[PDB]
Amino acid sequence: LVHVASVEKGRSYEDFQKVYNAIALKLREDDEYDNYIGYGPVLVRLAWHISGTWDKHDNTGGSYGGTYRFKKEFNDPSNAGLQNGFKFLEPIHKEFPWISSGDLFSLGGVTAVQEMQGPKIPWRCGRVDTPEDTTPDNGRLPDADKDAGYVRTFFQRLNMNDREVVALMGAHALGKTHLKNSGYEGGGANNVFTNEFYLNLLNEDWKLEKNDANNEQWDSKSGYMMLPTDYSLIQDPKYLSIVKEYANDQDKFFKDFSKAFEKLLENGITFPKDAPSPFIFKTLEEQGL
Ligand code: HEM
Repeated sequence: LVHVASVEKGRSYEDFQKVYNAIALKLREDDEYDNYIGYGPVLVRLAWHISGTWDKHDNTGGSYGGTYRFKKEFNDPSNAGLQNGFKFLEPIHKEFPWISSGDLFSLGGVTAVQEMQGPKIPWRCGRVDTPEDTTPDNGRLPDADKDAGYVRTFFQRLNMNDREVVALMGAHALGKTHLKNSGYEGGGANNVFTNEFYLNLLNEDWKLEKNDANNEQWDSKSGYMMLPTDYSLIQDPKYLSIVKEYANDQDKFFKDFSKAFEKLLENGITFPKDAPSPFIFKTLEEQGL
């Protein structure tokens, strides 16, 4: 099973920058979503969920085939809430219908990260829409009620090591949980990409509680929350060391997240030797827009 990247016919960096810009301008404009968090976090979650179906063992799933557009994956219980991201990107696809679904979903996550003042994330084009029978079955995305050993084992399937896992989880600085989506009670939320997830873990006074959906989560007096899987990053001594490293080095966290997030988004894709180099998109700010 090989998924070869194929550049959308006649497209180059500037075509993709125009798509990035449309997404970025829309992120700026539609600012009321989710109590004024905006769509940035759900777009990052969308990019992760369409990528996180990958299985290194047989090369099924992953971002390549754009399969989230099909009902089986769209309706995965693990994807509840992501419809909001799909709806946001719909008009962008309508404006730029030449771009593949996988390229659009992944670029939405890159654009969101960068527009939320996160690291630059190099991004490659050439995901190709594959047919409905290529859609992975539900059940490949991770459970939140689990411990550090679950986390570690889970991410082996995505070929992620401890550092990559801890860096990727730093995206939980963004946005929040919603009881109605995931059975987790949301806490304090932000829409700026920083290393604060790690700072929160280390500095807050956490108490384990059971929420109204009967799920356990860690809650701080300050109004913050952590999933059991988030909290597992300070219970495991290998993960804890990395948490401390990122809490104490913003630049290191940015550079590690960038690498890990690009890898996540590219898992399963074979890039021909003469494929274009990765694109680094300018933010709206850098363009004076
Ligand atoms: C053990 C792995 C993970 C688990 C169990 C997990 C679980 C969750 C859960 C339960 C939610 C709340 C969904 C809702 O109620 O709306 C959430 C939201 C989110 N997740 Fe994760 N996640 C994991 C890894 C990641 C990774 C690797 C990324 C990105 C790199 C990510 C980015 C986000 C974002 C940005 C949101 C917020 C969505 C919003 O505000 O609407 N997650 N995740």
